[PDB]
Order: sequence, then structure tokens, then C-alpha cells
Amino acid sequence: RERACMLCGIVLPGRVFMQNGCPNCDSVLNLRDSDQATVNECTSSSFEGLVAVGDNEHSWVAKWLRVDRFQPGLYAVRVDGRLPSDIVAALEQYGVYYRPRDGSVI
Amino acid sequence: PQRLLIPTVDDPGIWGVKVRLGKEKDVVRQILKKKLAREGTKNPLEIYSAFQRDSFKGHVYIEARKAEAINDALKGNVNVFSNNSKFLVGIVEYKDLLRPVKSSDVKLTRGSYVRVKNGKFKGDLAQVDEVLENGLEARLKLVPRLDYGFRPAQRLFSEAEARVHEPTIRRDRDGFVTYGGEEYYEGFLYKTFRLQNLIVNSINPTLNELSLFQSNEESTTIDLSTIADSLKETAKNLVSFQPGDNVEIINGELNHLTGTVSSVNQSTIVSVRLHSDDDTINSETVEIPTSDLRKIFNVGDHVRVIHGKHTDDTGLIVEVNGDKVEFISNQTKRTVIVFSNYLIKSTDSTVSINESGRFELHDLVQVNSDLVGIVIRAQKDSFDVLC
Amino acid sequence: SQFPYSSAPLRSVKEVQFGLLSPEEIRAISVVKIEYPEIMDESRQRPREGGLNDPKLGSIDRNFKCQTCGEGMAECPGHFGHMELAKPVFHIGFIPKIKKVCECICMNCGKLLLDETNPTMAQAIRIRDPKKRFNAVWQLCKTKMVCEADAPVSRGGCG
Amino acid sequence: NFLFLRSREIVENQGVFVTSSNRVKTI
Amino acid sequence: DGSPQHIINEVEQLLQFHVATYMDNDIAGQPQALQKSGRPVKAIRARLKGKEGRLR
Amino acid sequence: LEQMQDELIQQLKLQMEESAIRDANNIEQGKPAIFKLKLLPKVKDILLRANLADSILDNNLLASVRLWLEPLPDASLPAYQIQKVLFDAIKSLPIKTSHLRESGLGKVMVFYQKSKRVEPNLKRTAEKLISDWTRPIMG
Amino acid sequence: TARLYQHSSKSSAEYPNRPQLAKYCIGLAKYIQSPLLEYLALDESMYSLHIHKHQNLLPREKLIDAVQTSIVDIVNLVGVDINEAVRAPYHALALPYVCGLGP
Amino acid sequence: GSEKVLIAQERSAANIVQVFKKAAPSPISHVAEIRSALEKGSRLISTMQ
Amino acid sequence: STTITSGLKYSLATGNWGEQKKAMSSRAGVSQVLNRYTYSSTLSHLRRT
Amino acid sequence: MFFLKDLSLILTLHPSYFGPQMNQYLREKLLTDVEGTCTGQFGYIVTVLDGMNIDVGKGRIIPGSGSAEFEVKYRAVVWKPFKGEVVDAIVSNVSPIGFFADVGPLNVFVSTRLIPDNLVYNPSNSPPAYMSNDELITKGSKVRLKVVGTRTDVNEIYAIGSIKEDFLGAI
Amino acid sequence: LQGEQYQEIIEIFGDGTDYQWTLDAEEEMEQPTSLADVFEPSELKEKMLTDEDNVIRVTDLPE
Amino acid sequence: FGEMERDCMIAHGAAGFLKERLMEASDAFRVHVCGICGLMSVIANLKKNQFECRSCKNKTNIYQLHIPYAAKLLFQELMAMNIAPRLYTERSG
Ligand SMILES: [Zn+2]
Ligand SMILES: [Zn+2]
Ligand SMILES: [Zn+2]
Ligand SMILES: [Zn+2]
Repeated sequence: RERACMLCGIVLPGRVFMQNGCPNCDSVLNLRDSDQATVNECTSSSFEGLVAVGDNEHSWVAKWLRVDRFQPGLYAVRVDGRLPSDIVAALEQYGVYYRPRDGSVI
Repeated sequence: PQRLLIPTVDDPGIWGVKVRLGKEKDVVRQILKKKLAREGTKNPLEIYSAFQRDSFKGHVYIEARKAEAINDALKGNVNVFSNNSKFLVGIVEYKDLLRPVKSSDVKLTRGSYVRVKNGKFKGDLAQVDEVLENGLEARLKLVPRLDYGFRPAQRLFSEAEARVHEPTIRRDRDGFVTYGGEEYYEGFLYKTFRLQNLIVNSINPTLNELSLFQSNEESTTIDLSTIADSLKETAKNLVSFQPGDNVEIINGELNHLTGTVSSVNQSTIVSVRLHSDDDTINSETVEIPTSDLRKIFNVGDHVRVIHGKHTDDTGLIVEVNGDKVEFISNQTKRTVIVFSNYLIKSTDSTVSINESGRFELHDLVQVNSDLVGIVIRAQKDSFDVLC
Repeated sequence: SQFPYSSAPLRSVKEVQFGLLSPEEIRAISVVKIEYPEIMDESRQRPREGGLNDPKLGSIDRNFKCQTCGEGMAECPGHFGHMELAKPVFHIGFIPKIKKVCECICMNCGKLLLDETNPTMAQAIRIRDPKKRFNAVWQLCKTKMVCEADAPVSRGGCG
Repeated sequence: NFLFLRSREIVENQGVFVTSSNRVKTI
Repeated sequence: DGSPQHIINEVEQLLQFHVATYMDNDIAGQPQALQKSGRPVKAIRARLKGKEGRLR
Repeated sequence: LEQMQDELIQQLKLQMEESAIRDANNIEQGKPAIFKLKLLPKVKDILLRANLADSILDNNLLASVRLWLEPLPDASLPAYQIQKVLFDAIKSLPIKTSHLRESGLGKVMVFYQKSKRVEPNLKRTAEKLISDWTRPIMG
Repeated sequence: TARLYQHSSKSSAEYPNRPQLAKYCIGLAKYIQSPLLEYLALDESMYSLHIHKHQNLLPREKLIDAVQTSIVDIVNLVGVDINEAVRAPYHALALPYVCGLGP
Repeated sequence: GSEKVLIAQERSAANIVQVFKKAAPSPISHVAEIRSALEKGSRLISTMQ
Repeated sequence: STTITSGLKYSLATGNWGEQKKAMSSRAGVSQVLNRYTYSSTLSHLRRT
Repeated sequence: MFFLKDLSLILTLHPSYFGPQMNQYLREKLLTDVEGTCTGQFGYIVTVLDGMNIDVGKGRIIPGSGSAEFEVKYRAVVWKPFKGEVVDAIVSNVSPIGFFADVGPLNVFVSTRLIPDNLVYNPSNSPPAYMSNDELITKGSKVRLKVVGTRTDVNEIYAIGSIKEDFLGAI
Repeated sequence: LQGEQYQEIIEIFGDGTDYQWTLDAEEEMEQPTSLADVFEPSELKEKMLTDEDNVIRVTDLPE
Repeated sequence: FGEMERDCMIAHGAAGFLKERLMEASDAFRVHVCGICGLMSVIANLKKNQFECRSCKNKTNIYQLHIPYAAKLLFQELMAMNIAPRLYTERSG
């Protein structure tokens, strides 16, 4: 069982997301401090395009996927589902702009 | 930004390697684990990223700078084939390898009418009352198929008959009834169905089901936007052209021009010779997209119905009311009004009646309790009997 | 007298004309379009319509009549269907001839590399047999390795 | 007593015509 | 869906191979199309040639 | 020699501009655009000739090419034959950044890429050509 | 009516997993229970019943009008329950033939 | 249930030098041939000319 | 255990001396049905090359 | 419209008729098999000119079947309607869907949608007719109609007429 | 990228406003209930969904 | 009745016996050919007495032939390979 964090794009087991949270998005999502509904709304088990990144700084793919500022690991090209409107507003409060990785927005 | 991130010549190269089918994600995970394990060592795996795509079966793409790095990453793996089936990805392909897919529709819209792929209501039209945020399932509004104690015909859940045949009905609210573990809301079943159980495109609606669904809305088919879109899709897809067809142009600089189809290439490019008062123009052939062509039907032409209730019916054009064309039928010998989208100029009928009804030609059948006759000519809708 | 009566007149073949089949003719003489790879509908008899065993193509069963002509197994000759190709492909039997034709003409303007001005070319065109005519024209135009946008005045070439 | 005779010469009703058995003779 | 030229070339070359071997399975210079039993496919060209062919 | 080709290409440029103006007026007068179709064969024959590409770039015929590709004010796209022939000619010639600057065809190319009435094959070709033209700027 | 019902698609929709003889027996039983409703179920095929020796001599419109008048007279002499007609369409077949009303 | 018999198969001996005269339409006039086979197993390994 | 068993049984049953999926290019006719028409025919068949 | 055409027929004769009266018998067989027939390609063959002096030539024996095959060439009067032609007619029937007229052997059906609106069908009239204030078209009434479409059958031709344009209708 | 060549790219390719209005008009024309167009008139008459039907239902007279 | 027997029958000069051996005593078949396109694409329905070639859109210029079934199979296999053998019942010169 693995899920893809919608915001940063990382893919980790859903129980890992629940127990420890997203190592990158915890500064704005608080996924560990969030309930299962919020974990699902920010981490989706339905995705496509497993991506393994070794060096974020120099990988052109990471820049193209906007994951060059995140922890190397399992990432998904496309993630099913988008962030909820309330979470979108909460992130916009923090000044961070959310670009969907669902592919429907480009 | 997004446009500025397109690759350059000095960006790291991308290699693709053939692997055994079904092991692509396994190879990706193995590569990531090897990179992490050798990270911080004297000889770290000098690569940058590696990935794969579901559509591109049997291929794993690694972003690196050296072929030796690829060999080192692939060293110690069993899914890699014996031969070094590696190739250099062209820089233009870099954007395409990571472009998204399935972007045709934004999402499933609540309230839309869809068809069911499988289950007890396989093929029944269903309204999308609820879309689950997971996207794998969705709660739908359906017409129940019950016998109350090979499937029963769809019918609104009748509480009185259900209690008479089964007095164990449950109640939870007003208008929301749960019978036999199934939740029926105001006579309509509400049941969650998986995304793999639905067809969200090319949906064919029937006025019977539309009325049965919209009767509870105090108005017959009040919602007609999705229906109009389906009508547009049916009109666009059903058009098929043949050489010699008289067509008219709807868009482009050549709008409102008549011409005859000369040749057909693929299904989207049609070579047309235009007709005009100028002789020099009539000797030119123009290739025109099919999306901007409308068939021209002249009065007194043999035309055969393509699709509909009057399928395989032929006749002669009598009245041309723009979109809708009227023609006198051949079998029923009566006027029928069908849209011009469902007509093809077929100068010969030669209709075969096989696989229809119960009787063939030259069948001695009993008309009634007194009259007995034989079949002289068969029709798609009736038969001709000499008694 | 072993054949059921047909009102068409009975005649005998006097000429066999060969040639290739144009895509227009293939589409015209076809009776159904083949698109579904599955041979059987649901493995419950009644092979899938639009598949490789469409009932309109003809009948090979005693109790089943053809849905196109309505004749029995002993009388149905079989009817053709057509399959649209996503991308055009070479006919395996004509690749050498395709190569020769490519050598004989220009790949841009689509015109012959030689004209009747050359006495040898006119002499070659004078012959009647199509095969020998093509052989002579290829023997001449093979050496000509450049299209001429001007007469060797414009000859219609692109240079 | 009704017989359904068909003949290729007759065009009406594709050559089908009803004739009583008492008015025909074997050929 | 998506067009990596390498994949397009591979798949179109596969289609060309299948169409060619459907009509001629004795093309010198490349391996023949084989059945699941290992026997070569009986192309249409093989139906017409030899003592047991159509003509003879 | 080359100057004669430049003169002929300038005459072709004048003919193309005049035909575009005439077709625009005819559309404004309720008549179909026919002059562009009439001139299309000669333009195709000239463009297919490779050795004249240098003279074409000297005379900046791409300006008239863009003028033909520019949609008319009635929001009606040009004939599919014209678009296909012009795209093939653009592919067939070595267009540089200087030529694009002289002609400004990038704007029309972006419009074609973004538009949806345009044929999807033309959309892909426009994306490819835009990427190829952005290639030298960034390296 | 039973013979016509064993061939009608209404029975097939009503009974998708039953033999034709079962449909024939069901038609016979329904005719015994209520001949009028069974005669109504014929819809258009009722006009093909052997009604009179020279029924075919009359024009189709006149015969149809005669059948309509007879059935309206009979159903109005009988009477129709509105609640049962709403409950079951089978009993609602008689609703259009009431005087003043129509399909 | 069927009785099968193995028919002995005749082959050229191994580990012996065979000298042959090639035909005129060839740059080769004479050929010396040998096929090698290990004693243990008596299996053909390689051929040399 | 099925590999060797099936391979040996197939080669002895059909006479094709090789793997089943490489029936072409394999030496055929190695194994034949024993001729039991008369005693002399059997003796001759068992001593054939 | 009537025409003169040179037509040819293939006639097969059974060997039992190989007698001195072969030629005359072929003549009457041709007359019976051509007079009154209806071919979609040509229309209706009404008469054969010089029916008693038609050349039949020499018949060829069909190999394997004995019967002789004769090629008979003859000149005949043929009538065929054409699209967009205005001809005279006589009404044969009146019906709510339209009226049926007869143009020689051809029977033409005209629908109400091809009839002027003022000619409202009157079923109470005896006989029922499509009548206007100054026009009344019933059974047996002369009508001038224009043939719009012709339908080809096995051995029959179906034509559709119209009276909706000028100089049409009752005459 | 770098600002000056970003300006050069803008000059070559434009911001789209030279044809943004054309795109807006195209999208306006791309976007558009009458039951006559929805289904065949024969089916509508069979299902009783025409103007004669409403007139009959409204009219205070036996059918 | 192999090829050498066919040659012996040719040498004897008996054309009727050869035709009967190869047609009546073997695969005889009846097909319909369009009088225009010359292909065996006529959709013939004998019971309804209607013949029709869709490609040429004709109903009249249609003939029937008696050919060996193997010849029909050969022509159909040729058509499967984009080769069109057209059979015509009249010469042209
Ligand atoms: Zn995250
Ligand atoms: Zn058939
Ligand atoms: Zn050239
Ligand atoms: Zn034909």
C-alpha cells in the first residue's frame, strides 16, 4: 500500500504518511498532525508514473516536476485528485501557490 | 514557471533501457535503493533520476550524464536483459516522456447521466448524485431492479409491494428507505459504484429513461445541457462521407460553398471539387476537413436511413426543412421525417430482411382465426401476405 | 442444372484484366469494417459483429444463412470486409518496383528526370510493352542523379 | 383445396398465384 | 496519447512486419513469423506455390 | 542571377499581398476567398525549390507568409490547403532567429498552437517548430 | 389473446426467463380472470382478430372507429378504478377509453 | 504402448584430418578439415580449416 | 521432473531428435515404429542404419 | 416520353422445337416475352415494329446442353419518364395521403406535400376529391403534373408527381 | 532564463495579445433544448411530446 | 486427374471430356460478375430475384459464370493481396 502526497508529489505508504507525515510538506500541510481525511486529501493512492530522483539539485527532471527542493525518493508524474478548496485557501494564506500535478491543469 | 524549464543542450541526458515486462517499478525501486545505499560513499551512483511510464511498457528511463553510470546502475540487476538495449533519448522527446495523460476531461460531474459498465444494472443509465473524492468510486442514482421475493426489469422501488412481499423494511429518515440492505431515496436507488463500472463518454440516452428519471423533478427533462452535448457528439460522429456526395461548407473562407466529394483519405481529409458559375474554379480540387462539411440533399433522390428507429428504410426526398428532411418511404409507403444526419444518398435499396421477425419469404401463415395466407414480400417493419 | 435458377444471363470468360485495387474500390466492395480483435463476442455463439467472424462476411454453417446475400452455405461465395490502417505500409511484393520508381522520378516535384528532348528517351517511350518501356526508362533515368529546375526554359523540375 | 403455384414467367406477386386443386392437371 | 518517436518507430515497424508476413513468410534476410507450436505461419504466398499449391 | 531571383520573389510578394487584400475584400463583400487558392500552385512551386530559399530570406517573403496565415477579421481561418502548404514550406526552409525577427511569425505560430479549430497534426507541427526555434536562443 | 400474447414482447419483458408455453398459459389465465383487460392488451393486434365475416370489406378507418366505439362503450359500462390504475399500468390500460378522456 | 526402435545414425569420424580438393570456380584449391571432440562424452566441440 | 520426462518421451515418440520447440532443423526419423509383420522383418529392423 | 430504340434479345430454344416452324415460333416467343414488359433501364416496351419480319440469324448450340442460343435484334417503341418532365395524366384514385394518377402504363402517386394548399382534400364530396374554390380534382379528372422522382423496381417503375408549380393541377 | 533574451523571445513569439482576441472569439463561437432536435419526430409523436399533445391536454373537450 | 493426364487428354483432342472431368466430376460452382467492374462483388439474392453491385451502383449489367470452386478461391486470395483479377465476357481488342 503506497500513496502519493498531492502537494510535493512524493510517494510513500499511507500508513507512513499517517504515522510520520510528509517529510517535505509538513511545513505547510502538517500531514502527520492531520486526520485520515486530510491525509487522503493531500496523499492519494491513485497515481501514475513512479519517479526515482537521486540528485534534486542537478536533475532537470526534478526541476521540470518542481521537486528539486524536496527529499529524494519515490515520486509520481500524475496524481489522481486535487487539494480541497479549504486546504487551497489555507495554503494561499501562507503565501505558497499550489500547482496541481493532476495533469488536467497545465 | 513551466515554459522556461524546457531542456537545453547542457542538461543531463536521458537513456531508455528495455527490461522484462512488469518489473519496471521494481527496477526503479532497486535503482533508488542502490543510489541511497551508495550515497555518501567513495563510489556513489553518479546518476540524477530514473522513472518509467505505464503506457511505455518495458521501458525504464534514467536521467544521467555517462553510459558508465547507466551500466553501474544496471549492474547487479536480473530484470535487465542480457544485451545492453540502451538508447539515447532525443532532447525533443524529453518533454513528451513526462507530459501528463488522461487530460480529456477535468472530472466526473455530479448530476451528470452516465451508463454502467457491469453489475446488476449493466447498461442502465444512472445519474451521478455523488462523486467520491478518491475518484475510484462514486455514489449513483439508479432505477431499482428487484423482485421482492437473469435480472428483473428496472422499476422504482415500491414500498407497499416490498412490505407485502417482505415486511422487514427499515426506515432511517423521511423519503430515505433502506430495504434489504439497499438504500432507496424517494423511489430511486442510491448505490456507490466504482469508476471501472461506468462509461462517461459516448453515452446514449433514451427518452423513456429520461422521463422516468425526470418525472420526480416536477418537469419532463428540465435538464438538457449534457443531453445537448450528447446530441452534438452523436451528430458529429455519425457523419460518414463517400465520393460523389454533394456537401456544403460551414466554416472557413470557403463557407457557404457547394461541392462534390472526389476522393476520401483517412476519415478527416476529404478532397472536394467545388461547383460555381466560374469554369476555372470548377476545375480545382480542394482537400477540406470533414468537421466543416454538411451533406446536401436534393428533392427526388433515393436515400437510406443510416441509424434510428427507421434504420434500413429507404425512400425519395420530398421536403427539405434544413436540418430535418422529409421523404416518402418505400416499404411503409408513408412520409417519414428524420434528420439529415441519418440519411445517405443510396440510389438502390436492396434491403435484406433476414434476421428479423419470425417468418421468411414463402411462409404459409395464419392471418387470424379465419384467414390463412402466404408471404410474398417481407419488410423491416411488417410483412405482405397473399391470402 | 444442379444450380438453382438465376435470371442473370450465363456467359463465359473471354478476358482477364489484371491490376491493383485502389483504396476507394476496397472500401466500395466491402460490406463491413473490421475493428475488434476479439474473434468471439462472449464465447456464447453469435460471433461479435465488426470482428473477424462477422456474420455479414458470409456463412460456413449449414443452419446459418448469410446476412448479406441470404443464400445458404452451398451458394454464398463470401463477401469481403476492409480494415483501415493507421499508417500506410509497404506491399511486400512491390518493394523493388517501388525502389525503381523512386529512382526514376524526383522526390520533390514528382516528375520524371528525363524528357522527350533526349533522342534516346523518345526512342524508349516509342516502345509499346509496358515492362520493356519501364526497363528502358529506368536504364536511362538511373544515371540522371539531379533534378533540373531548368531545361537541360523550365521543365517543371525543382532543381 | 387451395394450391400456391409459382411460375417464373408470371411477374405479378413474384409469380405467386392461388389456384384450386380441382382446376389443375398433373404435367 | 503520447508520442515518443522511438516507441512509434518500434510499433509501426511491428505493424509493417505483421502485414508483410501475412502475405509472404519467406522473406530472405529476416526471421520468419512462427506459430505458438513453433511452425512457420502459412502465408498466402505459400498457398499458391509448389506441387500442392493452388495452381498445380 | 540571384538578383533576378530576388526580383521575381518580390513580384511574388506583391502578388501575394494583392491576392490577400482581394480575398479579404471579397469575404467582406459576401464572396468566398478564391484568389489565395488561385495563387497557391505558383507559391507552392516557388517554395518547393530549395535553391531559392536564400533569395526568399533576402526578400523576407515570410512577412507575406504570415500575412496569409493571419486570420481574417471575420474570425475565419484560412483554407486548409494554404495552411498545410505553408507549414510544409516552413519545415522545408532553414528559418533562423533573424528571419523570425524580420517576419514575426512566432506570434501566428503561437496562435495556431493555442487554437483548437486548427488541425491537431498542425498543432503538433507548430509545437515542434516553436521548440526548434526556441532551441538556438537558449543554447 | 393467449396466442397473440405468447408472441408479444410485452410478455418477454414481463417474463424474461420463461418458456413460450408458460406465456401462453399465463395469457389464458389472465383472459379467464379478466377478458376485457386482455382484449385491451392487444393494442394494435386487436384489429386483426376475426370479428365479423366481412370485417375486411369496411375501410380500415371505419373498422378502427367501430372498435374504438365498442370498447369505449363497454369500458364506460364497466368503470375504472383510478387508484388501481395508478398502482398498476395493466389496470391503467382502460383509462384512455373512458368518455371525455383519451390516451 | 507403441514399440519404438532407435535407428543407428552414421556420421563421419572425428579427430581425423581430411584433405579435399575444391572445385575450380574458387580461390581455394585444397582444404584441410578437422572436427574436434573430447574423449569424455564424445561430443562435437569445434571445427577447424 | 516433467522437463526430462517429457523431452525424452516426445523425442522417442515422434522421432524428432531435439527439443520440442525446435522441431524444425532437428534430425527426424531417428525413432520408428517397430515392424512386426513377421519375425525376419523385426530382426532386420532392429539392425538398420 | 416515347422513343424508337434498336434492342436485342438472347433467346434459348429447346431441341424439341428443332423443326421447320422454328423461325415463326421464335418470333411469337419474342413477342410474348417482350410486349408489355417493364425494364428499369429502358422503361416500358409497348410494341415491336415489323413483328413478323424480324431476322433471327443462326443459332449457336450450347456445348454440353444441346439447346440453341439465338441473338434477335429488333426495333421497338419504348416509353420512359424522365426526372423534371411535365406530362398529362388521369386521376385513378383519391386518398387522404394523396392521389394516384395514370400516365399510360405508369401509375404516379402524388403526396399532399406536393399539392397546393388551397386544394384541400374533401372526403364528404361524392366522389371524394382534392378541391379548391375554382379547382376540383377527382377520379377521372385530367391533371397536368411534373414528374419529380422515379423509383426502379425489379420489373416495375414507380414515379412521383407534383402539381405545386404553375401551369399544373387541373386541366 | 536571462531577461534580455526573454524580451527577444517575447518579440519573436509575442505575448499572444495579437491573437488573444481571435482566440476569445473562437472560444465564444465554440460554445452554443428544443425536443424536436433531441429525438426523431416519429419517436416524439409516439411518446406524446409535441405541440398537438399539449393543445389536446389543455383543451377542455373529449379527445 | 493430374497434369500428365491432362496433357494426354489434350493430345487426344477431347476438349469436352477434359471440361467435364475438371468441372462436372469435380468442384463446379456458379458466381455472378458485374458487367462493369468485372469483379465477383455482386450481392445476388436468388429467391428475391435482385442483383446489385454496390461499387458500380448497377442492377442490370450482371452475368453469371460456371467456374471451378478452386478458381473462385484463387481469385479471392488474389484480391486478399490487393491484386484485382477482373473477368470480362466480351473482348475489346
Ligand atoms: Zn508532500
Ligand atoms: Zn453471402
Ligand atoms: Zn524535382
Ligand atoms: Zn461492379
